[PDB]
Amino acid sequence: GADRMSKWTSKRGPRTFTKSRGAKKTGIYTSDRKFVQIKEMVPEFVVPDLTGFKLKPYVNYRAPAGIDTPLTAKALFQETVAPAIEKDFKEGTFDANNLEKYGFEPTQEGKLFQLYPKNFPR
Amino acid sequence: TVIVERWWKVPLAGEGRKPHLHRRHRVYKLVEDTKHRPKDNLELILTQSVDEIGVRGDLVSVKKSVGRNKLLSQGLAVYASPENRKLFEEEKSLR
Amino acid sequence: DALRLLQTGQEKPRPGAWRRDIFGRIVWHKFKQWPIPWYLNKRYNRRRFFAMPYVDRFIRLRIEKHARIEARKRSLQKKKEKILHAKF
Amino acid sequence: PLHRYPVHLWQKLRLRQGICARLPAHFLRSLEEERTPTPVHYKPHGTKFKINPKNGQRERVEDVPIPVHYPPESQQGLWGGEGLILGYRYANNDKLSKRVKKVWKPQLFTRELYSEILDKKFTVTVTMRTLDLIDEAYGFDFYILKTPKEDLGSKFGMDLKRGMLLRLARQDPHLHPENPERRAAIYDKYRSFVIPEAEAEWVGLTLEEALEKQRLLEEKDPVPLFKVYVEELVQRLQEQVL
Amino acid sequence: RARGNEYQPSNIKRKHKHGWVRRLSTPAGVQVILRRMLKGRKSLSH
Amino acid sequence: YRAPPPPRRRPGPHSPDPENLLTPRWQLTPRYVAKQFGRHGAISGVPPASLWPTPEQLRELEAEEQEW
RNA sequence: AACUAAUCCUAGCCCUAGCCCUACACAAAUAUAAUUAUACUAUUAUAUAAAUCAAAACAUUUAUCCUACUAAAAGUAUUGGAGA
Ligand SMILES: [Mg+2]
Ligand SMILES: [Mg+2]
Repeated sequence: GADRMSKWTSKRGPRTFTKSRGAKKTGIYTSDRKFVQIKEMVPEFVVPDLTGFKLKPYVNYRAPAGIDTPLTAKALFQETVAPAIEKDFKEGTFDANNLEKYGFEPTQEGKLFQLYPKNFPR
Repeated sequence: TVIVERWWKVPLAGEGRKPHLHRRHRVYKLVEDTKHRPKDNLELILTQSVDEIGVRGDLVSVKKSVGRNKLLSQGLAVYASPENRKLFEEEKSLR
Repeated sequence: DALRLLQTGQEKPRPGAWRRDIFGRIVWHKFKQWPIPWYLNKRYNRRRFFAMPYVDRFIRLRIEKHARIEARKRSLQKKKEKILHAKF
Repeated sequence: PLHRYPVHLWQKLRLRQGICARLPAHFLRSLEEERTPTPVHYKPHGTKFKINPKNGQRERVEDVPIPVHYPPESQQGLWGGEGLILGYRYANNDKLSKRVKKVWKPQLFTRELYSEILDKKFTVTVTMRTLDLIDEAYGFDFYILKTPKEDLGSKFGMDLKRGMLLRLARQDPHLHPENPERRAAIYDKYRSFVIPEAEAEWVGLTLEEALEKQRLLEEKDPVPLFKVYVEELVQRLQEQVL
Repeated sequence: RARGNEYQPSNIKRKHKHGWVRRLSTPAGVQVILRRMLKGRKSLSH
Repeated sequence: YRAPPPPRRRPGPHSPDPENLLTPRWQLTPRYVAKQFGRHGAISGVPPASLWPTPEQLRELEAEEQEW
């Protein structure tokens, strides 16, 4: 006579059955049955100063919208990296080994913000 | 090894094709069991002196059990292959 | 997205792989973060990424079932065109 | 509806597409060809024609092999082509009696065998038929190298073959080191079986083992798109300077 | 005695006898799931 | 209206594709190759010498004749 | 002199022909009592299909089931409680 179709949650079942509703953990449980919160595990909101800011939620109807051009890897490379290499190549002071000079990173290890595997949230 | 034979005939299949078998073609009768055949002997050429068999370079016919367990395993003898026969005979002639 | 491509060349931020589950299907598996390597993790080892031979029959049955649905759909489109051409 | 291809051709179709296609040609040939094993449990017909006694006329004859069951334990040893025979018998040897289930089992022994090319002794489950085949081949090493896969009938045996073939192909000095004269004698004796090392690598491998091997060969971390674009720019700029 | 009441509900018993982990424990149970997937059942297990 | 062109049998020798998996097997035998020469003569391109038995085949033919 | 009712046409489906496939569906969650962000505790199909049924019972036997090109040779040679 049990309901097979409704979702299985902790409001159901006996006392000893418990599970989470999706909130992230913020601490650890030791022996002696004591909870110990960790400060670094609690998310911190980075809020900017909004004094003197000119932008608002809405825009005027008379503002012309622009043709859509999604950014691509090619476009970013040309705007930022291409000019410096071109000047150095003309001078002849360019080599493959020193690509790091132009901003290339060999590996993501050591960086606080790693691009793969991502180690930070939105 | 056990060798068996069908009781029931299997109709011919053809040149490139395979016969289709039925559950009655799974009934067998035993034609022979090889383990009961009379035993044979093994031919070997001695490489070192050994009691009551020979000294060196002489072909000997021995029971399969002895040849496989004592002579070959211990290195005292070698297989009487055509190449082994040729090498040993030449050494005997020169001696 | 553009910056990640330049520095690493990867098209996804989260690691994953193509694997076969115990039901005979091919699914993308998203990885998780662990403090220890996989060969020492007993909870992870209980998870199976292979199918045994009794699943082969069901793989064929799925393929045939998908084939029937496609045939009926194309047949219906052809019949609908007949009505339109007659009307116009 | 109907399938585009008959069912029995599905296996060949799979080998013809995907990463299976990228496998080397001659190893695909080994999987494709199927050769019937030498008779063991039945007597083959000597002739192709026989005189039927009842009507006294010439009739065609064929050889139809018995089906044999190979337990998975057989793959850990060297059975001489033998297996289990699962069948029926007639009680009292008359067709009008009851039909009874029967199984004929091979007699198995444990023996120790020595390989010159590998210079190691193994312990193996074996049949008396296997021992006789060794004698007829004039050594344990000859048996492994001469016998084809179907007659050998063991995954262990095919692994031994790969080791011997690779050892001979490379002339590896690991055999009897510090005695170059002895090593030369062994390698020369088996000079007929030498094949190129590339082929020897994939001998005896199953399809799953082959696919894992191929995947490891071509696995590569992607290339940063930063380097790729730099090469294009330098290539274009250098030509422009010319 | 009066019959008709043989179901004495217990969630621990229900999940252990007919649950997801129980079905996957044996090859016969895995084939139970495959049949219900081919039929299209909305409920594969308890 | 005007009726379409009458159906016609395709003329000339026929060489099936060996690699294709769906080509019927009987069309790939030496017997089928021999038939092409018989119907179409030299235009087939079959090397005429092939029609006769090869030396290995000849020995089998002679051996059987003596037996029976 | 009317209540209860009745009239309707298209939603889709069926059998063939043709053709392999490359469909493997944002984020997050799930093999733990599935759909619960992290260690405890390891993981693995199957020896020969049987019986009903026909033989007017039943005990050897019983097409397909247990697939290998069409047309013919031919229901011929052969097999069978020589009988179905
Ligand atoms: Mg009830
Ligand atoms: Mg009856």
